[PDB]
Amino acid sequence: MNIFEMLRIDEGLRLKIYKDTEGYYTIGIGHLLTKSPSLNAAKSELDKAIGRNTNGVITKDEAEKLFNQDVDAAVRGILRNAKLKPVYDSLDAVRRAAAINMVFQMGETGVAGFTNSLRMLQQKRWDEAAVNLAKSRWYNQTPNRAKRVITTFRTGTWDAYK
Ligand SMILES: [Ar]
Ligand SMILES: [Ar]
Ligand SMILES: [Ar]
Ligand SMILES: [Cl-]
Ligand SMILES: [Cl-]
Repeated sequence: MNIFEMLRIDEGLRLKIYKDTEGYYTIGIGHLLTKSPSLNAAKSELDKAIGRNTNGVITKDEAEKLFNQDVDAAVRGILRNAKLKPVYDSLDAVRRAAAINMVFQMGETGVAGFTNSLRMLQQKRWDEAAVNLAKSRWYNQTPNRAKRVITTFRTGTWDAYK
């Protein structure tokens, strides 16, 4: 298992514009297109993203390409964030994939706000971090996914995904 297969499991794959768990227009493997309620706006950002008139539908390859760019951007965002980088650098490989997943889902900014959990992670206090991480809107809104990521930080193994 790896970051890609993990996020492919948490996100699914949809080839037509859809709304995500928050009601926002998305496509592919969790590629958010826009926070705007306008379908046209969403279709416009899609065409710009792909480089053609897609009419709201893309192929599997195009979806995978967007996903690769998104995973890459997520990692780079972590490495550029002064609050996240040190945490991430202290982690083992499995736990780093858990940190990437969160950032992918909620943004760098979002993640940078779990101050207390970040410090527990940095300190390798797994169980405590896990309890703190669950005290969040993130966990109350998407609890099955949050539990998989949390267990991943807790144990350092992929069992939640097997
Ligand atoms: Ar992190
Ligand atoms: Ar994180
Ligand atoms: Ar975190
Ligand atoms: Cl893009
Ligand atoms: Cl969920």
